[PDB]
Order: sequence, then C-alpha cells, then structure tokens
Amino acid sequence: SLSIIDVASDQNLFQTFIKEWRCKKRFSISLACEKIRSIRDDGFPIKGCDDTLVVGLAVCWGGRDAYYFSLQKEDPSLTLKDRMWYLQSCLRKESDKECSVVIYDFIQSYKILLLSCGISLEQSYEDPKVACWLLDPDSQEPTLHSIVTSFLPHELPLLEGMETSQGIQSLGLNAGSEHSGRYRASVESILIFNSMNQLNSLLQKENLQDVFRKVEMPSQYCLALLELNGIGFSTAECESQKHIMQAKLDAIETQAYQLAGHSFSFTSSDDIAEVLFLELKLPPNRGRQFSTSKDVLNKLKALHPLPGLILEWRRITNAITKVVFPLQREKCLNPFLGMERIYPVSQSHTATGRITFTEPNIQNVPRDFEIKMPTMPFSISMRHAFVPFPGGSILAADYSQLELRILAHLSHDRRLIQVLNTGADVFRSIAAEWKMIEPESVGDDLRQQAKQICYGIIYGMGAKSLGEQMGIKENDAACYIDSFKSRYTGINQFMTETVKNCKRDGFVQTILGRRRYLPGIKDNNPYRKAHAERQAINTIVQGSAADIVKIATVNIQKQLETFHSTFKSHGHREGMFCPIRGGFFILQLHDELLYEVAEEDVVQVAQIVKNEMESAVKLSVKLKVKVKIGASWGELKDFDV
DNA sequence: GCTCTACGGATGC
DNA sequence: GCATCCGTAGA
Ligand SMILES: Nc1nc2c(ncn2[C@H]2C[C@H](O)[C@@H](COP(=O)(O)OP(=O)(O)OP(=O)(O)O)O2)c(=O)[nH]1
Ligand SMILES: [Mg+2]
Repeated sequence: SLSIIDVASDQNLFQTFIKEWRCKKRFSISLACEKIRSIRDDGFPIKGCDDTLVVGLAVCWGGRDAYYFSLQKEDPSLTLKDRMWYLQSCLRKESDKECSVVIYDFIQSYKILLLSCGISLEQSYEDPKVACWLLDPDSQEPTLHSIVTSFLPHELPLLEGMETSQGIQSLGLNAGSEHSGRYRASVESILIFNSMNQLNSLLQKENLQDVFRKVEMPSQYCLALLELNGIGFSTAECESQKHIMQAKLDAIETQAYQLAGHSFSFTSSDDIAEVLFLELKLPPNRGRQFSTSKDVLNKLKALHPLPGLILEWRRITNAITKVVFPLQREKCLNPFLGMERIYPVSQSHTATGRITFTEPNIQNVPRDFEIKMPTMPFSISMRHAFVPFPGGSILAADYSQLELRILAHLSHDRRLIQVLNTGADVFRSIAAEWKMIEPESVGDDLRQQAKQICYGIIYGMGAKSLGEQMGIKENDAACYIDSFKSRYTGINQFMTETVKNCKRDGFVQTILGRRRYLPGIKDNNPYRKAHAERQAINTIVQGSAADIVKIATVNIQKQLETFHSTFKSHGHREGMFCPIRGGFFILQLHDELLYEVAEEDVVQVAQIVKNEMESAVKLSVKLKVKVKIGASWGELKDFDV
C-alpha cells in the first residue's frame, strides 16, 4: 500500500536517497502545500495567495515508494542550506544527464519552485496533464482524479476520501480536505509517476511522444516562463483610455436620449428593439421579436444614425467592462522591474492546439479603433497600455498570413505557392478585386474584411453569410465562392481530402501529429456534420499554425538561452544587478510572438526571432514574418532589419 | 452552415 | 439559480 520515506530524518537515509536520485534518470517530483496554520519556519511562502505555504517535495521513481524531501525547518544535522543545495544539485541537468522529471501541472509547480523555493528546474518535463491533452485535445480539462481513473485504475483506492483532487488543481497544491501535505504530496507523486508511465506507453502507441517531448513540453516550459514574466501594463495609459472612452460613452448616451426623447437603456436588447423597430420606423431584418446583433445595426447604417450611435456605445462598453475592468482588476506589481505588470494564466488545453490566456484575456484586447469625439478621431488605443519594462521594447513577430502559407504547404496549390513565395499579399489582392480599386490603395479595415472573407471561403463559408458580410446578393456570393475555389484548385482538393480523411479515420492529424478526434464527422444531423467538416479543415491548419508557433517559441527560447547570458525570466531574476538583456517571451497571439526585448539587444534578438521563426519547420512555401518594434503594443512600427 | 478561445451580460426550465 | 446561451473581442 502506501509507503512514504522521510529522507530528511536520518543523515544516512538522506545520502542514500540522494544517491538513488542521482542514479535514476526519471523522477516524479511534486509540491506539498498546506495552510499557514498560524511563516519562515513551516516552509517557504508561495507567491500569490498568503493563506498557503509549501512544506516539501515528494519524489517517486517507481513503485509505491514516495520519498518525501522535507523542507521543514523543524534532524538538526540537515540544515536548510545543505538540504536546499542537495535539492538544487539533484534537480539541475548537466553533462548530458537525461532526466525526465514528471510533474502534474508543470507550469504552476515550476512557478512555485522558482518564486518561493528559488529552485531552477532544468531537466526534461513530462507533465501528465499535457500528455492527457495530447491524447484527447477536445476533451475536458484533466483533473487528477480523471487521469487516475482513466489511466491508472488500480491505484484509484489510494484516493479514497480525497475529494480535493477534483478542482482541476493538483491535490498537492491545494490545502483543503485536511490530508496534511506530506501524505497528499506523496500519494500525488505515486499517482502521477505510474499514470505518466502509462501515458508514455500510450504516446508510444499513438506515435505522439516525439511531439510531446520535443515541442509540446518545451512549449509548456516557454509558457511557464511567459507566466513568470507576464505581459506589461502602464496603468496611466489605461486610465486615460478609460476616461476618453467613458466621455465618448456619455456623449453618445446623451445624443441618443436627445434623439429618441426618453431614457431607453442600451444594455436592454428589448428596449433597443422597441425604440428602433416598433416605434421609430427602421424596418427590421430578414419581446425579442427582432434580432439586435451588431450586424443588424451595421446593416441599418444608411438610415438615420441612431444604430451607429448604439454600435459605438456597445463597442465602447465592451471595451470598458470586458477589457478595461478585468485588466485593472487582475493587475499585479513587480518591485524588481519598478513597473506594474500583469500576469495572465496560460492554457494549452484548447481544441485546435492554440494557447489562450485567462484571468484576464490579454489576447482579446481590441485593436486601435477611431472614435468620433467632437472638438480628428482620437484613435482610442488601449494596446498602448501594454508597455514593456523601462529600457525595453516590444518586439512582436507576426507571421505573414500564416494559415495561408500552411494551406499552400498542404495543398500543392501551384498558384497559391507562386503567389505566396513572391510576396503578393493575397488579402490585398482579394480586396482590390472585390472593391475594383488598385491593390496599393486599400485601407486597413478593408484589408481585414478581405482577410476574414478569404478565411471564411477557406473554412466553408455559406453563400448567405458571405453575401451578408460582403454586402452582395446570395447569387453573387455563390459565384464568388466558385471563383475562389476554381482559382485555387489545390485548396478545394485539400478540403475534400480533409473531409475524406476525417470521415475515414475519425480524427485529423496536425502537421506534427497532434491528432484531434472529431466523432461529429459521423453525425447524422446535416448541420453537425458540416460543422465537423469545417472544424476539421480549420484544425489541420490552425492547430498546425499554433504548433509551428510553439516550435518557433521553443527555438527562440533555446537561442536566447545560449545567447544573452542572464536570467531566463523575470521570475528567475526575482528568485535568484546589471541592465536587463534578454528576449522574455510575454504574450502569444496564436500567430504572433510578443517579446519584451531590451533596447541593447533589440536588433540582435529581433534577428534571432525572425530567423528562428522563418527557419522553423519548413514548408513548400517560405514562412515570412514581420518583426515589429514598439515602445508599446500600440505603436508597433515595422522593423525590416 | 467560417474555425479556436475567453468572458461578461441575458435569459432560463 | 447554477448553467448555459449569446454576443463581443482577439487571432
Ligand atoms: N477562421 C478564421 N481564422 C482566422 C481569421 N483571422 C485569422 N485567422 C487566423 C489566421 C492566422 O493563423 C492567424 C493570424 O491572424 P491575423 O489577424 O494576424 O492575420 P494574418 O497573420 O493571417 O495576416 P496579416 O498579419 O494581416 O499579414 O489567425 C478569421 O477571420 N477567420
Ligand atoms: Mg500574422
């Protein structure tokens, strides 16, 4: 049954444990976290919540043995200094010592080990959660109990009465359900080592271990570093943007109240519909009798401008309560950098394979949009609020149209490869063809509309929605659909091949092999089947783009680790002088790698990032990037050097 | 009958 | 009233 060995009680036992740890090439370390129970005696205070504390580690290199490395200050021969030195030495990789450390919730445990314990993990990582996601990307978030049930059933009764292993977070890190951190961490290590061995066998069966250990887990390490750095924030810039946005919101509200007389509430869809359709003419679209989406008011723009006022009000409100308040709320402070950063929580459990940041979402920050504030547009830019550290600069690296290049790779579209290799900007060409204007005289918003039209046609947009977005008839939209499909015959061939392969195999394989299972391809409902086909087409391209982005991130992290000898992260600086000099991955936009590169190495790291992103996994189409240097995320001036 | 994600407000059996 | 649904934003 349970077998926990206190390696911090006897000197000879400690030395034997250290020797066995050094001899072994695969660990299962885990973190024991309890309540304060009240500081500096019970253990290291974990950064963030002040009600939790770390007590020690639990290592299990096979079997039920759960050697517990106690970090408690209460064997006098083993002081904190020598114990921590041994822990760091055994957790440091050197002289080609292959060691696969297995850690549940690797990102959070890495952050805890660095920020509180001051221990820099440098070995390989084998997060069981990441392997579980790799097996079933579109499945729900893998709880500890879920992995134990689905991969290690025989060890299930060891979790008897352990209901704390249900809230996503590992039982080792939470402090509820009693179960003092010793037993919790030890049993957690026992569970995760064997479940990760089973996960490795399954990965070998599915031929997914190479991607798991070469790109997926190194990208998880890069995301951990991202979480320790965190995207920048300026506070004052966001305050100014909020003040201007609120002033414009008040002006719009007063103008609308003057126009319509009464004080109808914008937030109420029923009130808006009543004041628009059944009271002030404004014939409806094709209570809640009439739809009141953004598209409806956008269509009703040639009429009197109240729908435009409501659209501006809605956009400003969405920017002010969904993007401004969350940033001002979940905003931290970094005393070492002297500036107010904000650390998002990364999540790689997305369906296609992208990385999305929660609490808050830095990716869904609306870009620069002009506002009509009479006094010419103020061009409200709250991405301006994401300033880097003083003496640094954002070094964003956005791929030239990435799903297009990956499409041309996996289509054998001679036309598309020819167009993309010799830069022609397919989206600008589409805008020029649609609007009959010259390709050199197309605005940014027209370019974005053309890009969303092209991607829609790629991903099976219907004629009705195509005509609705493009402002043309159903027949004209269908004719445009056939014109686009015939122009790129390889794209259509790839679409049919994708649908056939997803129907035959039940899943779709990414460029490296991170298969996504789509049983809906066998659905009988026509809408569900069509959605499954479209999401399979989008998976093999979008997940491939995210996987290429992860490879580029891994390569850039490697190159900025060998070069620019310094701490690998701001959290590394906090745990363990001189000006800042490094890359410091801060944010990802599913095709764009924002880096908090210092001013001294702006050119060098810019060249390194561009080279490692272009020289990443190569296709029949050259992968182009547009490195943009900015004093913030707003003024990203082009950087072709 | 474009995809992926988050996320706050609106309904809701 | 948890529990989604829906509509907004980014890619
Ligand atoms: N289905 C769908 N996918 C999109 C859409 N926009 C972007 N994607 C994907 C394509 C790329 O993998 C990724 C990059 O989005 P961007 O806004 O940066 O456009 P893109 O990089 O393709 O071109 P650009 O940066 O303007 O030169 O997002 C869209 O409107 N629909
Ligand atoms: Mg791009």
